[PDB]
Amino acid sequence: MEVEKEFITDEAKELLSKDKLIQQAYNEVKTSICSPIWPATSKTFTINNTEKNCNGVVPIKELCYTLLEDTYNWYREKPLDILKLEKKKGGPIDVYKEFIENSELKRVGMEFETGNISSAHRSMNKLLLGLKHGEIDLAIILMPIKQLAYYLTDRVTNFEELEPYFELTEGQPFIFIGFNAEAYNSNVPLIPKGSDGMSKRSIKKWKDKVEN
Amino acid sequence: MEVEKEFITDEAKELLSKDKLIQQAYNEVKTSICSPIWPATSKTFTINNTEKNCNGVVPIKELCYTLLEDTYNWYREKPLDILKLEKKKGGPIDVYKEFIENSELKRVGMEFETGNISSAHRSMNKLLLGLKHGEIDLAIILMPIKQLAYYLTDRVTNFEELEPYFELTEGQPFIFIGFNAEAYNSNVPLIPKGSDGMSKRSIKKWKDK
DNA sequence: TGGATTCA
DNA sequence: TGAATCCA
Repeated sequence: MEVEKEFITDEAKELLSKDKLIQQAYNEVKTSICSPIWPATSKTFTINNTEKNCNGVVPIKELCYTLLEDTYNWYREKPLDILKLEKKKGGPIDVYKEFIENSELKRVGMEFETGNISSAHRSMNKLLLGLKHGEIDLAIILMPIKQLAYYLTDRVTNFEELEPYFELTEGQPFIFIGFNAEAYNSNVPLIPKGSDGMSKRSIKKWKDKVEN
Repeated sequence: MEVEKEFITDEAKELLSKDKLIQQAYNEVKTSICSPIWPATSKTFTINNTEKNCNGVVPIKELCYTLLEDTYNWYREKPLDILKLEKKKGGPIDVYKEFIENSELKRVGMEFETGNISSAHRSMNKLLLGLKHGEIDLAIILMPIKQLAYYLTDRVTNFEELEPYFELTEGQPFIFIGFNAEAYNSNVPLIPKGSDGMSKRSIKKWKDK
């Protein structure tokens, strides 16, 4: 996969240049979203473009999150965590990385949007409140760009659709990343739809192919 | 209907105290959300409380917007307006009031939330972007409070659910209003569910002016 | 399109 | 409470 669009607030540009551990976290997110390949035996990501909305997107999110957790030591909130935390402000931020950059504890929060545009507004606001409350020091949102979203689940959020609203994050360190497949064609399998599309074992096998 | 909860940003408080026409627009919204009665023969609003999620809420919004346009001259975006005004912003602000004052044109925009909490976040951000772009000078959001929402459509946005996020509006003139029924009991019919569980005719009859 | 409803 | 289907 490739990162074809990206927006970084001035505050995040500043933070990234002066904070090595925050920059490292950002680089790990970039590596995790660019790592996906398809088919699993390929070295690039080709999306099946047979017809509109023919592929699922959650499996890609699952792969991205597992890579961050298993390979880069990020923490992904588990169902048991979500159950005990979400009572007042909704579920917690999907995944994050934490580190003591001595004198203080810092955290980078990230969310991969696989829902509709309204859910993306909620995700951006969840991250913004986290920044305002000092719970995270940098927020990152990942989304497929429009060209790719055309072949993903109906009504899924795409980079360009949330873009008019990126300015609501000015003043805070926020980064939006838009990804795309390296190729489009009908000679590859469809990414399974439903959240159950790929089991917890298929994701592991795929991750294994991605890493070696 | 009654207003039981309300949050007004410091900037909105300031604006309301110094701008009479903006204060008037705000008073019209409050009057319009307090106007609803139920059943149509009562002077009060009693919501049927016999079963969780048993009533619709869209009809209340329909009534509220109609009162603002009809009685107070607000403008509510029509299907044809929405059809031509959408690119990457996601549809115009539901209703607004415009007026000339002190060498500048001012507008107040409002949205009544009848969708799920994610849609309320989108609505708040729509309004915030309008404020930031200078297209409106005051934003207002109406929502039923949690007690009432229990008896309205499953998953509808309620005041307390969005409240933790009101602070994302500080620095901008924004107002959030939480409304409630005056009474709860079984001796009233259910409010129909859906964009038209209650016809345009019925809403016309269901006035209270 | 959005609103609603029901199944997973 | 997200996903997919269906109609006011």
